[PDB]
Amino acid sequence: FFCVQGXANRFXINVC
Repeated sequence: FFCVQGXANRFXINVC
């Protein structure tokens, strides 16, 4: 449930 930007992540895409 980790979303840096509207769910952009691109690195954690989960929790990072």
